[PDB]
Amino acid sequence: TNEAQMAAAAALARLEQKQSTSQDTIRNQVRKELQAEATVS
Amino acid sequence: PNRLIVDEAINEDNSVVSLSQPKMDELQLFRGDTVLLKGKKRREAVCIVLSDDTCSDEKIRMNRVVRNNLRVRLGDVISIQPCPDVKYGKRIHVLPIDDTVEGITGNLFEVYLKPYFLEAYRPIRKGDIFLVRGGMRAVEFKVVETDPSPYCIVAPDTVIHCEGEPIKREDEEESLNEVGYDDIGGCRKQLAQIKEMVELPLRHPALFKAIGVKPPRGILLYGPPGTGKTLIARAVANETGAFFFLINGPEIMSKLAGESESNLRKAFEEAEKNAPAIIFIDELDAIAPKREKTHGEVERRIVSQLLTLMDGLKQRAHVIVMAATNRPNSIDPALRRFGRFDREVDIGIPDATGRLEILQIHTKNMKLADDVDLEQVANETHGHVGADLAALCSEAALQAIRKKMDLIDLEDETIDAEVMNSLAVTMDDFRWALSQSNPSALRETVVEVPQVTWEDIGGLEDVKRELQELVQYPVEHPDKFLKFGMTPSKGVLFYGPPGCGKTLLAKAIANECQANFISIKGPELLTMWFGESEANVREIFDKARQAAPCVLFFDELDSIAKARGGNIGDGGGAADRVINQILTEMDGMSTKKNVFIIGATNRPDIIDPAILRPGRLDQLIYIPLPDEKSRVAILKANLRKSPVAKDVDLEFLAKMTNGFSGADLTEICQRACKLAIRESIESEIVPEIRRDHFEEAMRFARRSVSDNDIRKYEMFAQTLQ
Amino acid sequence: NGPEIMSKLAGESESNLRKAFEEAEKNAPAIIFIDELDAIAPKREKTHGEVERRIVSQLLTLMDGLKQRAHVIVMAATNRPNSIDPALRRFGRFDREVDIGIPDATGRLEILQIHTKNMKLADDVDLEQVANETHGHVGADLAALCSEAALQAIRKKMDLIDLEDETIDAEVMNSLAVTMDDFRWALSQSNPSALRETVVEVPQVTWEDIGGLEDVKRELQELVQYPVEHPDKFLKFGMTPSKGVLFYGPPGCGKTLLAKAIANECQANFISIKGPELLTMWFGESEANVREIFDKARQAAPCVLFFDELDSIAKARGGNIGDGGGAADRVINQILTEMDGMSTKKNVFIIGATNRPDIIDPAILRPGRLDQLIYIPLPDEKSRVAILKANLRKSPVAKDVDLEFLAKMTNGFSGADLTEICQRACKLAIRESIESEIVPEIRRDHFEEAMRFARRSVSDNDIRKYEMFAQTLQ
Ligand SMILES: Nc1ncnc2c1ncn2[C@@H]1O[C@H](COP(=O)(O)OP(=O)(O)O)[C@@H](O)[C@H]1O
Ligand SMILES: Nc1ncnc2c1ncn2[C@@H]1O[C@H](COP(=O)(O)OP(=O)(O)O)[C@@H](O)[C@H]1O
Ligand SMILES: Nc1ncnc2c1ncn2[C@@H]1O[C@H](COP(=O)(O)OP(=O)(O)O)[C@@H](O)[C@H]1O
Repeated sequence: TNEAQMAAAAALARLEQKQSTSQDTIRNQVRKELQAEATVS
Repeated sequence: PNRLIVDEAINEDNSVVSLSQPKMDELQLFRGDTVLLKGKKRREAVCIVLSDDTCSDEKIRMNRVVRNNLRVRLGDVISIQPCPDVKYGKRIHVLPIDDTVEGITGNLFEVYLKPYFLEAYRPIRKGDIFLVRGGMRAVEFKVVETDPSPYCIVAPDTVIHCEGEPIKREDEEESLNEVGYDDIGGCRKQLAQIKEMVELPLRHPALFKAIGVKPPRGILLYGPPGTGKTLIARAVANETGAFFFLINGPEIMSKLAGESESNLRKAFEEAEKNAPAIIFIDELDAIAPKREKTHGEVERRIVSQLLTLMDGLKQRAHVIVMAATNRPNSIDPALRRFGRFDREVDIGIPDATGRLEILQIHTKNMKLADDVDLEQVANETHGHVGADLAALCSEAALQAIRKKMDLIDLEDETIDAEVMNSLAVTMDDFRWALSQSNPSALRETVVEVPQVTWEDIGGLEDVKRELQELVQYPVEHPDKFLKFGMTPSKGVLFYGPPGCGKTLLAKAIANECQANFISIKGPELLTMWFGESEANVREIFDKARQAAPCVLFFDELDSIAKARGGNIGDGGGAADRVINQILTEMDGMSTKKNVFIIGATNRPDIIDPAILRPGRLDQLIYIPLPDEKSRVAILKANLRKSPVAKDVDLEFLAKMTNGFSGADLTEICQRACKLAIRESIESEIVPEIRRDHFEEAMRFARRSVSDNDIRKYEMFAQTLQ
Repeated sequence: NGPEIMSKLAGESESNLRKAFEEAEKNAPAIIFIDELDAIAPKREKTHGEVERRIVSQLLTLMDGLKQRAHVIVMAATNRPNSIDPALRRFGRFDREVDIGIPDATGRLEILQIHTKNMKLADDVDLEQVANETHGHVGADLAALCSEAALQAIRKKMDLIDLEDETIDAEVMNSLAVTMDDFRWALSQSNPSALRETVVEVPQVTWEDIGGLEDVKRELQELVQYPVEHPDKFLKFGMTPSKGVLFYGPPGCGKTLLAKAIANECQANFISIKGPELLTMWFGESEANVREIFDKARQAAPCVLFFDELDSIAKARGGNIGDGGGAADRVINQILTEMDGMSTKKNVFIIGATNRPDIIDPAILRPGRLDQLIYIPLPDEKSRVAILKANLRKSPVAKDVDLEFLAKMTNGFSGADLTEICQRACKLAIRESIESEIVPEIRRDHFEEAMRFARRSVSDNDIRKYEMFAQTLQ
């Protein structure tokens, strides 16, 4: 029925949002720059 | 009819179960419909049914929250029926359980229940217990009043009341924060294997009483400390309901003669009285060390006492004894004879995926900031075990708590729920903890399914296909091998210059086949010979048999020949104790165990020819330095993860790097990437790698293989025709 | 059993052991069984404690007391007959012994049939396939295999019908069959406990599996069969039968199959000793294991004890260079000793094989040892064809395959090299057949391609040495 399908849509949104590369190069480069600035001072 | 076997779920949601479509058609329900579940002792629950490609037809997948309310355990069977007449509720009353409301005050409804029900549209039933996680606490609540009955869906426009003291947990229900299978991260395969061995004897003892089959009566677990050996043993007892008895070597050994034997006997007598029961003996090598390795009468006696108590398990109905050790061969071999501890499971060390799973498990309650990346941590935490990853999560939590909450709260045991929920852990707190922690298992070899795929290898197109023919075809098309009387090869040896991708070739086929990759290095073969520990060869091949499907890779096969002198040596051959034991194990290994052996060497001219005889590594593949088209392919493969400027001429670079190996082309790409990153970081105090970064990298990169080494390898390959 | 006695305190272990004998007498006739005997009465050199020595002496006196305890027989089980106090084997006591060993393929099939008597099997189940695949398994492993195969089937159906009660409806078990996929699955999960143990059995190699060498086949019949088929004629003519033969010649010409085939025809237990085993004994200075090997041969009689790669140790020492010494070593010396002391009527025949007779102690050729010599050269034209036909006897072969043409080209090839050609052609036919689904027989093109990758393993420098040696022997 319709109230059950709305309950299913809410459960699917919760599960998919929680359960669901150039970013790791960017993070590692920023971390290396912050460590170099911490060693020069 | 309409009876389904209770098993674990992938979907963690408190109102979701998963069925395979054939059962949804027979039950005349659709994806998203609400159903009622009927368990034991007149207990029911309401949930939404979804579907996936992992649930089997005979099973219904649910989480712990649903099983607890139905008073059922994994392996039981419940009834399912649709209820399309479910409507929205009007007013409900939900109260927390005292078992979790300790050290906390404030408006629990606004912090926990309201976020939990807001736009959630969750089906509930009177008496339902559900867990809400947040603020580094897990609080469970009970539904005590509903205007509609017995079940309804709670819509955002309904009234939710929460007035009264926390409710004391009833004896007919268990706390949802107790240790279960969902608390175990890596080694999921091992946990499944154990569950199959123990769940049925304990959950349905009647079947073993009536059916002429023997249950397992003892499982030995082994691996480094902190990997979950004791966590599994307890989690199994909690999930099946068997009484858990804890024993440990050093405590029993600390007792006086006669006291150690009496205490060990009592544990077995109590287990029978409390059957079904599980007896877990930790540090088995300490309570029962090899008798031939000790001098004491008490140590020889306690081994005899344990051996007789293990044999008595044929009379002590429904009692299973488990044990944990660091090394499977550090205990008296009598314990592993037929009967007694006739089963064992290799826990080992979690891999990169398992380490992430462990971090996710120990952050269930933690509020993480958007900058937190646990996958990056799991890849950096090489050599860490669950004990270390749990420390990282707790230490990162403490750092966030001290930065914010310790400037808000008093030095006391009670904190407002809103203050706890306002505290989120940032990536800096995880990085700090990572610098403080030190891996407890960094030297041990880690066996895992590799993430290397065929797209990661530049060149060698015919070798990639050849490995698929050697590894996959014997089991994908077995009727053709039988039809033509072909004996599949058990392995292949690679030879040629270093740094051409030999490691990727073995990993890539293991990846596609979803098989564990076992990497044995020269230093291990050298240790076995020099340390007079050739029995470790059996450990290696047994690891492959237990890790199957797997690829058993023996690197630096020349290390044994070199140990005998290599270039000079005595006047004899390459035969020695270690290689003879290795060859023996190869001959006794069947291809039907899903184990394929790959070898490699950089000095094929000194390999004991026995390894190339039929039944061993009879096939030879030459891996030269990459050619012109392959070197370009290697450069392109390494740059798939970063934007590359249009001014970069990869063919020009490949034409210059004529003597470079794949490993050297990778350094060029990685160095050019680092140079581009350096510029990017400075610009914020760039979006792509520029030609200047590759040309600068070329000033530092060198070929690892000399021209004389290339001629040596080419002449050898030519000699073989 | 060992642990039951060893777990008891001083004075309790001796009293309990004595009571066991007293009960057997009171209830005579009676049988006492002592399991894990080596745990109670280990070889004396393995223990020095006062308590352990006394309990061993108590067992020895109780065994001697069986002269008065009428109708009482004591049996004991150990893993190795030489791991126990040798005094137990004195006249009387435990002087008689029986080697149980491990089952062969026939025994394993019988065990599987026994432990499935109560089991419902599907029409696809074939326990002969299992018995042949379960190499290295013992009866306890086959029993576990049957249990695991049933348990998989039980979980699939018993839980599906939700039969949760204290009793099982007979109809449910009546319709619950264990399939061949359930046995094959269990075989993947099981792990043999005797994988590293020595396997001794009557070989399945037949003479039809060996191409060529018709005169060698007849010679082996005279050397192995006649001494026991006509023992009265050997006495009549004063003939002393040969106790063994040494094979020499190029490698890969069937030296091993010849020893197995005669063991098969004679239904004798075949014991296979390979180079790595001879090297292991040499490297570890454990040549005493040679006497154990010959003792097993005596226990297994009638038997054929085959020592392959006799030159493995001489080669390991340098073969062509090495030191300035002779061909004698720790292991071959014990082998020579055991042959010299072997009884003619024990029905034990020794076969050796070497690839370099010039580095084998010539003393091995004296009467009573490997006094006969058979030369096994590279197969000739008709034999190479016969070898190809034998190697392909298990596969479909197209009519366009000219086996005589292939044999004429492979003039310098050994039987081992002809097999590689056959297997290469099979692999090519397999790859071609599989591709046609993305063929029914091996085509000439598959053999012609194999000819471009196969090579002779024995070069002309070795064949000339082999022929010149054979000529020297006249
Ligand atoms: N495989 C694993 N998965 C999840 N958590 C684990 C794992 N191994 C260890 N842990 C965690 O690390 C800790 C181990 O402590 P304990 O249970 O005493 O085990 P040990 O036997 O290593 O001392 C626990 O907090 C446990 O949750
Ligand atoms: N053909 C190739 N394609 C892509 N990368 C390669 C190739 N050959 C080597 N590499 C890179 O070089 C590194 C070293 O490779 P490996 O096979 O481990 O060399 P080694 O001979 O030292 O074992 C790998 O991590 C891989 O990234
Ligand atoms: N006369 C022959 N007939 C059939 N096959 C043969 C013959 N000679 C050798 N072979 C093949 O060569 C392989 C090696 O034979 P074997 O006698 O084991 O060699 P070796 O005794 O030198 O180790 C066998 O598997 C067999 O298939």
